[PDB]
Amino acid sequence: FIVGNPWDDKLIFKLLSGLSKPVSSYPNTFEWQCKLPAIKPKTEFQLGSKLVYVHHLLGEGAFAQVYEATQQKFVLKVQKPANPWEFYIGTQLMERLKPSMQHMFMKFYSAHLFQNGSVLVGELYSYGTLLNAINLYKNTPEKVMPQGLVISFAMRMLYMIEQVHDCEIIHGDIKPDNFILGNGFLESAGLALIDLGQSIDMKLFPKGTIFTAKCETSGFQCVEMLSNKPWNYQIDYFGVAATVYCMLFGTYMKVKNEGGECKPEGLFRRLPHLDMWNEFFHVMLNIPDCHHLPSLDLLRQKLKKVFQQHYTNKIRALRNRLIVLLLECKRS
Ligand SMILES: Nc1ncnc2c1ncn2[C@@H]1O[C@H](COP(=O)(O)OP(=O)(O)O)[C@@H](O)[C@H]1O
Ligand SMILES: [Mg+2]
Ligand SMILES: [Mg+2]
Repeated sequence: FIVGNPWDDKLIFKLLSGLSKPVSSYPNTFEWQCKLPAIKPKTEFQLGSKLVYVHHLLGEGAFAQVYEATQQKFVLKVQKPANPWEFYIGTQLMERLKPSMQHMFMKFYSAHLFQNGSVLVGELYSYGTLLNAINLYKNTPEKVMPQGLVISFAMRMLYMIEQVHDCEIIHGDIKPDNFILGNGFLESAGLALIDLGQSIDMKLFPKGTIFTAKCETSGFQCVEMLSNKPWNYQIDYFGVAATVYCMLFGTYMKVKNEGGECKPEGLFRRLPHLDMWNEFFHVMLNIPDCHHLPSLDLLRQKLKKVFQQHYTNKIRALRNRLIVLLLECKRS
């Protein structure tokens, strides 16, 4: 079966409207028949029965604001209009995941839906985005993240979407600012994938459904989109590839085609493990069809071999270097 836009507003309204267990029926869902209250740094406000103290704004995305808060810290994802969809996705993901996996993602504890917006209450990750981390390295002598950390993060990402895809979900927006580092990093274990607002639940579609939308909700395109070919899970493969590209070169990935072979731009000078990375980008960017998705496990093993061959000893020195950079930015 074929579907135009998996992010279409009327489509999501209908998918939610016809759920056996609609978001409105969750025990941790709360509906309110009033406007979204004003939310501001270092200020209290009423969120249902509870009074909530907001600290400072943690970050801003394409659609929403995420603040730190307490009544154990947690976050408030605030969005206009309301986004019950992200809450639905988050709920399903945590249901379908093996409990040992859930630490790689962000739990939503509750959702407060209003007439014109929503507040999603979720888990906190305290040490900024991967995009930010990449920026922190730009302002150092070394300029780029070390290979040990890059290969490490890359493997975790491959592992992450492997778990997500196993739940038959598509993240749909895998990029540097949707990866967060938490305090679990102080003790790749602390890396978390967040922002499920553009995610797709394939279980809500017939077996073998594919999509033809030639672009994302903010202009970005994956490989199949650039060729007007169909796609489902490939969009996440592209996202991971683009993310690792950004860790490697500090800029956003652009692709070219040469003889039916898709590959990222750049002359790849100053790039170590050139053979490993070319094989990585080859497999990630040249997916024949929706039926022949490359083994995420296999990709990660190839990175693991190189990692084990060069960086087992040194990862401790590398993560320390980063934590120092992270703490400096947080206290700032
Ligand atoms: N769990 C979290 N802990 C700390 N900051 C977060 C968390 N989740 C998101 N953020 C910050 O909020 C920003 C926007 O949130 P996100 O979920 O990406 O919404 P959007 O869909 O608008 O991108 C992110 O870029 C990130 O910096
Ligand atoms: Mg985001
Ligand atoms: Mg989003």
